[PDB]
Amino acid sequence: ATLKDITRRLKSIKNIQKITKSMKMVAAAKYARAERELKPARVYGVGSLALYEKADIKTPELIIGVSSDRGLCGAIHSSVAKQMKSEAANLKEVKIIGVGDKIRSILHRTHSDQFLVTFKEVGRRPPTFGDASVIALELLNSGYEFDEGSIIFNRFRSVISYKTEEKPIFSLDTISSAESMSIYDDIDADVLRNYQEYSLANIIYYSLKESTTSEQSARMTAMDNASKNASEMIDKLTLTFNRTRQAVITKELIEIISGAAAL
Amino acid sequence: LIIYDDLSKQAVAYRQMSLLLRRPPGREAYPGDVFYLHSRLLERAAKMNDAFGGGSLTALPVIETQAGDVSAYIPTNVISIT
Repeated sequence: ATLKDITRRLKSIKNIQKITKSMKMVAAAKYARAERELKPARVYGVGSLALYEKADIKTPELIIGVSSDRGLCGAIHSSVAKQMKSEAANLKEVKIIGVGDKIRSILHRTHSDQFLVTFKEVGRRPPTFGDASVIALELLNSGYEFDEGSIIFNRFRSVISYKTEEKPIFSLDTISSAESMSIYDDIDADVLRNYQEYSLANIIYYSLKESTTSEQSARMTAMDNASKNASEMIDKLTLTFNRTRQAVITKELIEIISGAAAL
Repeated sequence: LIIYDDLSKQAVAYRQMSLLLRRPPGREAYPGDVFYLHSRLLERAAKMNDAFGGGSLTALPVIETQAGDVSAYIPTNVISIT
């Protein structure tokens, strides 16, 4: 421990304490907006799936990861990547789509050749149905007529709690017509080709609206922890400095007096 | 090849003697020539030419540091010699 070293770490933790403090505030505004924009978007998602739950849909014989770009949000990108790699080995042909750069980097090296499309700038600007539609367009423009898929995302619960959730997407138009669909009448083969396409854009948007609410909340959290872990570390080293300042003055003085009291 | 295990303990011994000889202390209560103490010794370990015998004396002195501080006064004082 030295006066040069001590103050260097005090100079830099008073940085982190503040840098982290504003990153809590930045995320705190983005949470409060994402919490309001989720309130309707939930009802929207509720009404979107209210058909696949009321009438059972199976498949006789596509993985979508939803997170963001900006990290430091605790364990948002890492919780969905765990449940993606869980199904990457458990299954059958598996083709992956990752929304948010932090899926192209966290679970890439392992499944580098199993990529279909990648999406950036997620979590910078609050998501829209317009963003979900670009996700819907690119999926249907690719020559991958998928049998069945599942979308994995972070569902919001509260300021601190969230859970990684799967939702199966029966978006194969060949799978749209099952024995449970025989209950329904007055349908076209190519009117489901319209409905299935749109109900896909809904659930993508819903998962995206849940994610950016669950993401900014735990970044607000992680940074409120980190800024007040630095607040504690400042208050700890500062009085460690005083110890070492007073002791250096005292010790430099004994060193003189000892030399004066020998002549 | 001579090993001094260790020279820091010799310093404590030298500090004892010098202070007991009523000779004033310097930095860290060690006498003012605490550098001269080891430098004198460690210079004698050397490599002689063929004209003087061809022989040699190697030195591996040992220093104990507290809490990993090599930048400390006595450690650097010996580093500055070897």
